[PDB]
Amino acid sequence: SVCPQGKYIHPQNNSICCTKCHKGTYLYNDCPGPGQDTDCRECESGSFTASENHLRHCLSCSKCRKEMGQVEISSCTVDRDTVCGCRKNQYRHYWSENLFQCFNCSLCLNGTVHLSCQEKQNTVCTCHAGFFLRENECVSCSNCKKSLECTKLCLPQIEN
Amino acid sequence: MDSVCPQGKYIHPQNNSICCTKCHKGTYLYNDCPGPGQDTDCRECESGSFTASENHLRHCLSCSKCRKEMGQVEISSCTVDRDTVCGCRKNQYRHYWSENLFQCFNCSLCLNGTVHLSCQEKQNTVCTCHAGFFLRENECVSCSNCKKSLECTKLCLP
Ligand SMILES: [Mg+2]
Repeated sequence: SVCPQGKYIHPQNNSICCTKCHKGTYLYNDCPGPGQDTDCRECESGSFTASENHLRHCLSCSKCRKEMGQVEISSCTVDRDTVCGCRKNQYRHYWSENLFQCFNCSLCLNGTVHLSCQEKQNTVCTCHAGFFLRENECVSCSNCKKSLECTKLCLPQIEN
Repeated sequence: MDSVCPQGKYIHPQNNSICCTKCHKGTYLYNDCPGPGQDTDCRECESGSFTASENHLRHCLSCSKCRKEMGQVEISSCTVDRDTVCGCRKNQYRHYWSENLFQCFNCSLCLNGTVHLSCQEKQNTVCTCHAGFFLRENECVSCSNCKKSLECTKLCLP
């Protein structure tokens, strides 16, 4: 025994086919027989189900990582999980396959953009003569001092 | 901006004229350095938390927990500098409902059928059934099981 599309095989009796629960709800109890309803309860706050199903629990909403500078794009609803991301002018730096931190795309004031900021990489910015790139900005050489790793960048230029 | 630091150091939150060495991954910021030539007070992350990079976070990140109801299994446990890695069992594929949420499904074996593409890490086997069989419930079902309303009559004709 198999079931028609949209139905599932009863866990305790394989000769019974039950209709799946609508997204936004979860399986409270399997249907008791052919032509009888599957009992589906609405997901509690903080949980959801995005497709027709027969799960015994709704999924807990995903949480965004505030420490990584993440913001909530969309809030979690009974049939829609939380959507986490970054601001429009920010890019993502993945520390791992699914762990990303939001970083500001360099505006490159007093510099030349050689490659626009991308989804996963910062703007490629070349600061103009008299400035050096640090802390995502083009900083004036008048602030350069020993140990700031700027001495050579600030010395007269050389065509090497 | 005028006050900056060497790569590897961060600007002291109370005085931008002071730069402090960052904490290595696996540790977090206990206390900022008091000034030049003195250490930043960084301490190891406690049980269940981690930091994946050089930082100066006041708290470590909480490790992720694999979703058992989605049939997920732990591929790598969480360490002081690396979050837990979740996956599926052998002969199963991951169906991603979103970028960071996936469900484990069994790959179709395609018995009594033709495999066009083998099962992949994120998608099922592409299978079509031989004459006398019909695809349903991840398998090629014998047409002897075809019954009206099971949507298979025409597929089961000679
Ligand atoms: Mg910096």
